[PDB]
Amino acid sequence: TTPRTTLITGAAGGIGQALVRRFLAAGDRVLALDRDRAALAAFVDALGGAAVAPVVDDLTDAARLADALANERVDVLVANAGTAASATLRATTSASWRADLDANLTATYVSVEAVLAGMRARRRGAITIVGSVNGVAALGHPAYSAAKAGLISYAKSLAIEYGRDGVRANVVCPGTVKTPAWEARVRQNPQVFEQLKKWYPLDDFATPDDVANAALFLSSDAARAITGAMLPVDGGLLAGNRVMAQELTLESFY
Amino acid sequence: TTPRTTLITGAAGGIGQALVRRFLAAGDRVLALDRDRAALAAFVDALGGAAVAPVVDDLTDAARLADALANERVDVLVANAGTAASATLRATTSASWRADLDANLTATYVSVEAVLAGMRARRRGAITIVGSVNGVAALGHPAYSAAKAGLISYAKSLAIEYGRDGVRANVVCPGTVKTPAWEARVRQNFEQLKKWYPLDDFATPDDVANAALFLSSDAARAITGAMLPVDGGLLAGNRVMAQELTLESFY
Ligand code: NA
Repeated sequence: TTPRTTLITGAAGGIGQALVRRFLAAGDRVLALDRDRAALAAFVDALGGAAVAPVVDDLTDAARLADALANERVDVLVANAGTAASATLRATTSASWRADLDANLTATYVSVEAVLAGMRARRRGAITIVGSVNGVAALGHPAYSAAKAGLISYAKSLAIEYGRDGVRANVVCPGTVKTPAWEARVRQNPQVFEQLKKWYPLDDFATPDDVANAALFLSSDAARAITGAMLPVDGGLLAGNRVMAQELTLESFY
Repeated sequence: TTPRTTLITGAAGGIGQALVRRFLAAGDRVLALDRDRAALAAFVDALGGAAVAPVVDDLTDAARLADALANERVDVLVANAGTAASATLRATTSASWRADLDANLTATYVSVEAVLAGMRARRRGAITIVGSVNGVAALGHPAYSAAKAGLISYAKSLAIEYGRDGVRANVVCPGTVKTPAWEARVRQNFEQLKKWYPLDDFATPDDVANAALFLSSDAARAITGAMLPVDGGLLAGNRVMAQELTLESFY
């Protein structure tokens, strides 16, 4: 008789806002978590009085977060916080390597640990991690990629250990999605997006809404038998390489 | 304005019937294809006048099936036909090996080729293949498993070649499924199988159908070439071995 409660991290970012809007549309109470207080408050204002409550937290302390959530009973975690730092190993430092691991892998561990006890107590929980195709194939951003590969491992570890408690854990792996994370690259090469279309079999990129739709599905009773899964939402990117296939077959693929 | 048309193969089996019911519930006109005419007749009768039409076909002839579909505009194919013959390589013969390849891999090729040209001409199609966890990990039924691994490859080949035509191709991989036949077998005595599954329960036919429906929908319009396990966590690892390696209980 009360709304399902969903905690969504990185809520003020491009995919995060789409996640919040989609789960709100599905009838959830959404706890929108972001480290950026001003950006989060503005998004909450824009939502117009929805069933949303902001949480300002940087995902470095699970016990602090759990205490902040003491009046809530979180049924679903969408673990979406985490951005890439260095784009190549050449550009990577030990510090930026460690920082990408903390922000993209350990932040998710912290998010899970803040809500997992209640899920297990109620024998009901869905953990839906937003990963990346970079966690599966070498495409750049190497510390980020290693962290996102670790998230796939972590989802599977969660799945086998807590499935007996009715908790499911899955990873959605987006390809290129148009978010503010691309602003610097678009300013450097304004044709980056059109040059990228050739790699994608669907000749277009997933949108933030497309990612949110997959997260909603995996978080729902329509996926109650799905756990430990990696679902790419990537316009077909991980299936292969249609640009190389065209060169290999001398037939038109794109 | 007219209903989306979905072709579902192996429609009279446990998973196939759940697929037909789920897609009918979603508003589709469903073409229910099965080799067993009497089973199709019984199923159509049980559906009670829904937007369903039977197709009796054994998936050995793509042209024959395409012509049977000449007055249809199939938008979605759920390729579900195919069962396993031999349980082990010891039990397998060259003939049973080839028969499993034809029934579980080429039958899907035939099903796709019967509808793909129209999907391309209309720039709209979703191909949703029902595979198996056996196509990903070695669990027995070896020719079946090789065929099901081939289906994952075939979906990826479809995805990269026909994405430009607005056609998507994906694979749902079930583990053990609680079909009516399975329930009847279990009622004869199988609880030793639950230990392998993290969710401590098996997928139902409707669970598989829900995944097929999602992948066939606009909510998955950016998903192609994907393998989605509907397996209660079976492919994630091995919680029985994990218990022995960690000396802690996992179930
Ligand atoms: Na292939």
